[PDB]
Amino acid sequence: KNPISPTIPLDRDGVFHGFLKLPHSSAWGSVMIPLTVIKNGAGPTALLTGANHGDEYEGPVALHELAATTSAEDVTGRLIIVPAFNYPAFRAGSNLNRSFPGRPDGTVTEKIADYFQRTLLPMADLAVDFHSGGKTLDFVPFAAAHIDDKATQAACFAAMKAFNAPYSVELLEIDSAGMYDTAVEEMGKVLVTTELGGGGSSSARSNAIAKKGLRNVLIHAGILKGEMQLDETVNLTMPDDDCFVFSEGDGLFEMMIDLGAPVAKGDLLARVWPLDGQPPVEYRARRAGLVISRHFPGLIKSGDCVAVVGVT
Repeated sequence: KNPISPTIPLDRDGVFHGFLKLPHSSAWGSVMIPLTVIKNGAGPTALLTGANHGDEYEGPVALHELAATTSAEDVTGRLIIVPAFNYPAFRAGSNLNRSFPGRPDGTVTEKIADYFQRTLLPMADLAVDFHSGGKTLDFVPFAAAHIDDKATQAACFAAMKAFNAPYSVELLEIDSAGMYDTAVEEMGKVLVTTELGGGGSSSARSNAIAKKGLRNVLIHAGILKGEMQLDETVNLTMPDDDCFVFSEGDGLFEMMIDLGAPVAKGDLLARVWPLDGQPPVEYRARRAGLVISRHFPGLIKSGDCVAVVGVT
């Protein structure tokens, strides 16, 4: 019933670069989601999606590289690579993430979600969903697993530990309704998500974390050939709303602590300087742990998250 058709085969051996197309129609147009499929021999299937927003780049870079530099002989199984997952542009730098599960006779965004929900996701054994902070937030580079209700948690935790980013976060929040990550979690699939930076930029460190983590997870999954890279990692949890500090006003934003630095309950996280003589507003940690996220831009607004602290 769903009118989305790939310009390539999903089922044949080789390297294939194409699109998902729905004419949305004197057709006056179509939307095209770029995708690469690499299948060879026998094995599981990885569904890799780059970014839900246009200001995240670690994901899009790693997936562009993987899609361009991986041959069929390297794969045992199948990779479905969607470097850009941000409606409507579907290009890095340029609402689909609340339209799940969607419907075949619906919005353009619900037709796309219905395709991922009822065609792509069921045939996937592993999902890797790259995020990054975007323009507003900057994170320490971490991979995250969702342990739930189910028994797949040991499989997700294992995929995250294979990723082996410098930080490993355990989230037992099941994400809000309509999101893609919620669809994977609630289908019981193995899902690893990331936050590999932010600020609308990507360094060679964070790019390298993404490429290594991608290869590790695909090798661990038995899809890619090779030897894994394992470095140190710090395991973190966000168990309480006391991990989050929100700004109550606007001003010039002065962060006082290192991203990644230790912080005790009561320490000063940031100052907000008023732009109309008065002293600055102070924002202090409500729990001890590590600063894992911070407001990135120089100005901050009421309601913005000042910083996030991860425990142990």
